Amino acid sequence: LSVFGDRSTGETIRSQNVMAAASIANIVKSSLGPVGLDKMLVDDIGDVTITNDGATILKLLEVEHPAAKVLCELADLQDKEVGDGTTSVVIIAAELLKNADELVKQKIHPTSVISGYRLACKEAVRYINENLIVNTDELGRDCLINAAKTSMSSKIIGINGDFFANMVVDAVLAIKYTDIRGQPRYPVNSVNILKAHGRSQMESMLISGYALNCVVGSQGMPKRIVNAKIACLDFSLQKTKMKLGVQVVITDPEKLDQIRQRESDITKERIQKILATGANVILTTGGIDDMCLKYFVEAGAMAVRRVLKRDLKRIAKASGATILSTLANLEGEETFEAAMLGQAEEVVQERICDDELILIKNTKARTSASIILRGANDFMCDEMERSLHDALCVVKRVLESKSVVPGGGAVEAALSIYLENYATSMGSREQLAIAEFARSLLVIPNTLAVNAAQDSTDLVAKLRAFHNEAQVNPERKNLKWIGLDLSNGKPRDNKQAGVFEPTIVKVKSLKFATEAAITILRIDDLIKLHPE
Amino acid sequence: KVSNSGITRVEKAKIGLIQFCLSAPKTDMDNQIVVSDYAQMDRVLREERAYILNLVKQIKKTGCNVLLIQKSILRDALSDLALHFLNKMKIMVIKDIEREDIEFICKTIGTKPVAHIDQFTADMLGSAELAEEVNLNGSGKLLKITGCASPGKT
Amino acid sequence: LVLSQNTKRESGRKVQSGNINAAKTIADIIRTCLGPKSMMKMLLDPMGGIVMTNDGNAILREIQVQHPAAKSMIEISRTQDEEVGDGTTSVIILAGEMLSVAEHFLEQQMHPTVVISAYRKALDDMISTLKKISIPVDISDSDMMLNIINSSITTKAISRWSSLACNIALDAVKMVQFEENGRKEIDIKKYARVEKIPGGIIEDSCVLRGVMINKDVTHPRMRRYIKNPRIVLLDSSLEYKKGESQTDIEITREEDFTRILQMEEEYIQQLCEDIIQLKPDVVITEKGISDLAQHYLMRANITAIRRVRKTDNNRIARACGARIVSRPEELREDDVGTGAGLLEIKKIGDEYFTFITDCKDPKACTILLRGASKEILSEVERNLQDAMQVCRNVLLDPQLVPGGGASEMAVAHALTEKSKAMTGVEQWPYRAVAQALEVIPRTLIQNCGASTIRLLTSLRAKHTQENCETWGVNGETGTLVDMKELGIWEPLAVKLQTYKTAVETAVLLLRIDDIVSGHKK
Repeated sequence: LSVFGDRSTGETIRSQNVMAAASIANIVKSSLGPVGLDKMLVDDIGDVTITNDGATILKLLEVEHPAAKVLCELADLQDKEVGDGTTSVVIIAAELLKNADELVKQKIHPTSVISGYRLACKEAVRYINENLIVNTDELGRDCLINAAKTSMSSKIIGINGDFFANMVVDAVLAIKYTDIRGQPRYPVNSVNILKAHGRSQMESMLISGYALNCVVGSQGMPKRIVNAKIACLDFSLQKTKMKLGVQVVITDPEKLDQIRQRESDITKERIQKILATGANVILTTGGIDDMCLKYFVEAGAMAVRRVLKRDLKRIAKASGATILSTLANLEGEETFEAAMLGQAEEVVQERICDDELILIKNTKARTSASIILRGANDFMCDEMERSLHDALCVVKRVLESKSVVPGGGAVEAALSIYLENYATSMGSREQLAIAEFARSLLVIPNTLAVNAAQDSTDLVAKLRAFHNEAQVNPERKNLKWIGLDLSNGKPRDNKQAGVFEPTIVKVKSLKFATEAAITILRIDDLIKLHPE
Repeated sequence: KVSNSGITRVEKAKIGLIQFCLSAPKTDMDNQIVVSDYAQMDRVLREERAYILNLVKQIKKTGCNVLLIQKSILRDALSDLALHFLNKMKIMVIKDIEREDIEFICKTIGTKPVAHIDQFTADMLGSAELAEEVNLNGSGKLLKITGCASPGKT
Repeated sequence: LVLSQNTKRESGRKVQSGNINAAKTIADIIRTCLGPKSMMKMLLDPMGGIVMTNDGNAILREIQVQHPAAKSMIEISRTQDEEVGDGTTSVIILAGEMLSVAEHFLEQQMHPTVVISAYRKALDDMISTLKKISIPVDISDSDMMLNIINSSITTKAISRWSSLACNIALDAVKMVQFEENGRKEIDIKKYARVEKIPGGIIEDSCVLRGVMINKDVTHPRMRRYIKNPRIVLLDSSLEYKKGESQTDIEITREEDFTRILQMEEEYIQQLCEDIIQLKPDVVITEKGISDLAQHYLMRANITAIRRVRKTDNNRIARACGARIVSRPEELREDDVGTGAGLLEIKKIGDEYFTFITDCKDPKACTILLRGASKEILSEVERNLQDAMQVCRNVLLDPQLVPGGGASEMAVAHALTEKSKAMTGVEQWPYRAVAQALEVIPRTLIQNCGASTIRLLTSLRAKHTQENCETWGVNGETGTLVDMKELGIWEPLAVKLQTYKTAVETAVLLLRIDDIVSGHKK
């Protein structure tokens, strides 16, 4: 008996939640797999956004029903953890929820289903770790290209997949980083991505260094420096304030002029101290005043203003320069040291699409990687940068975990039958949940085929037949195989075909899907409240 | 989250929690520097630098390497210049500690706070086996301090 | 309620057909605008003015849309224009017809992705073929450059002024080269300012070896005519200025007030003799100028101009080679305005202007456009923009291509050969692309007004002959003409970016399959 809203219980709300989950599934059901077809959103005012990556779609799609919000947040988390599988994980969650409900829709007690699901997830991850493929023996760049171009289909760039994979692997190997003293961690998002409409991705270029989306401050100031004198400076450049409250009171007028004089001479001497070091390149997130600009021109150095903090931090990491929030010393006097300087072979501002952007090539301290995109419109460019970010994510996963999974749905292809066999072991009722888990998880090949528009039942049956054969005659070195394809509409060996996915993708995907199913299935009543 | 750019993990760290702000001295009651003369400009600038320098130098002289600073929304918080010194001297640093958390923290890591320069002494600097910033959430970063020689009951 | 409460959705073949329809319409509304026989289009802007121009980019830029793919095409046009200047007279048309043939394979139930792969192979082969059929050309030889410009402009209103236009563009572009990049100097098209002044005739417009300032002498005394002026660029204001640090003064003795009043006067003076110590002649600033400093400079017989736009300051500096200065005490003779062949202030009629001509080796220059009225002048300057853009593209690439659709037909039969050697399902899309290319010459024909079918057949059959690839379509005769003697030539990069963006448009649109509205964020 609650004001400002009714309540729904039992079958009604269960069916409602399944209905919402199926809706969300069908929202993205058409954007997965090497024949996935991307989505696009007329926002409300024309600023459209083409994208096939599911998490982006979910974030940009307003949602009101609770369970759908749950799925959206799950997709966002998955993106924060893998990069793709938002192609997949939402579908997995929805399908598992659907079949679990179908069991419950009869009578079956939910907690039994939950326990069965938990067992299913644990069994599945164990079987995957018995199904793993190790890349260490395999050629590094080879499998990296494979995983990349595997992710590259279902995207705008899958056609140029070969070139794009080459570029991506080069960048990621160039962004090596020594971690906690025992880990070669590779930072995603460390590589810099800039979009620039114009030429095709054919002409999109990899930068053996770092690239700036900034401009030269003073037109008279030069354009290219073949020398590596690069200094960073957080400390802004203005004729300084008194900066807290310091009122200036005059009882002897004879000194106002000299006061004003040093009001700029302070910045003048700071600049001269900087330049006497011989630094020819300066960057600054803070403001840059014309006073400094003209001094720099007379010195002929390089100056950039209003640069984003992350970019300059990356600059310090690459060139080996030191981020400097100010000028100071262990002693009070403000000095500057050449040791603070970073180096790079040549720094150029260049005109791409009549917009001058600043390039930094071959920092000697630490190799950096940046990528420039070229395309027709801003829509294609930013959707492809989303794609590339996913690419770098998956390659990072591959390097971090020397372990790979055969792509194209071999995962659930094996999993369905293996869990089917394992189900009879339990003997309880929960093997019914196990079997439904398997059958639902069989959705990925179904969606693959339908988006590829051929007889899906026959492909799925052939897949299951091959895997079941792989579960007969345990001499499976010549009887264990793995694979599935779409372009020819018939099975293959993805291991030979190079269709690979990182293990963590499927692992974390199944785990999060199981958690989502547990959360939503335990629902049996919503109670609404009209707002204040 | 941390506020130092460069320090992420510290080993055998000695912890100290400090309440008084690290910035230009601003009195409880209204105050203001008057400028009327010649050397006043550089004397000021040099001397707030010297004051912050004395602060940080004493902090190091105690041997601490991990800094804890509470909220001071009423007035200046930790100044940027002091952050520069600390990062120069390689000290782990944290801003924005909620006043309600202070009792819990001092119970746990076993470290009574310090609210004036003089009382800050190696006697009170707490010690913990390890303290650093874990990285989860992809980039959602969190602080852990595992192992303390003074086992708090919390 | 489940999804978003008033967000529409649409799916599948309906969406594909709708997007194809939108693209076809976009192409159609411009198909008449291409060719030397072209039409002339004028626009009603939202806020009152009148805009008339052949250039497709502006035409589309003055279009708002509701269907999204149309907006995508709009952006595509604007990008191609930005990068190359023209071709937008053709790019969207080519993209639309590309899509129109493309859709014919959708009801073949042919899934889009394979067609996309076919398109990518098509682009690769087209690029290769065009590179095979280029002609390198000298860049120094002036009259060939003029011919190129005439070719690239004889589609818009300036055609009848071809000689003047080509001379203008060549002069402007040639003299803009910042050689400070070693042998990798770059020209820039933001120092080539364009000024529209009404009155006069097109014939009166000319290249001024310098800059144009729409300002006037501040005081009567400064001479309006000087042979060899010296120029100083003061970025800073020349007057007394706020003490930035909220300073205050508390005087007690009587003389003090008048004394501080004298002090700012003295500061102004200080700046003045600091300037005059360098024996300048011309004072320029983006900021204001004190009338007292104006007095002192007058006493030194020095011309002063106040409050000029910063870009204008930069262009003046590049004109007289001097560098801008913001500190008079730090003024250096290295920034003396040497290299001004003549300083003058004329009257265009009810308005003073500033002429700084006859520089030694001017690197900056602005073009003086003098025509009939501001809208025609705007059309003229748009055409000039396109011309000088393609000229710079040539100075980046000395490779040329025979236009008039000739290159298109070469590509056509080349892809036809590749297709008949390239059996497979993708074959049909490949030759479909080939056939879709043929429509640029077609549109040329209709805009001419000749027998499109018979002319096109004669063209294609002619171009099965390997001995000749230079056979194209004349704009006016509507007859097959080998391009060499006709001379309509174009820079390679133009047509490159053309096809390249075209197939990008194709892939981007063909991957689309669903619509979602009402994001509200």
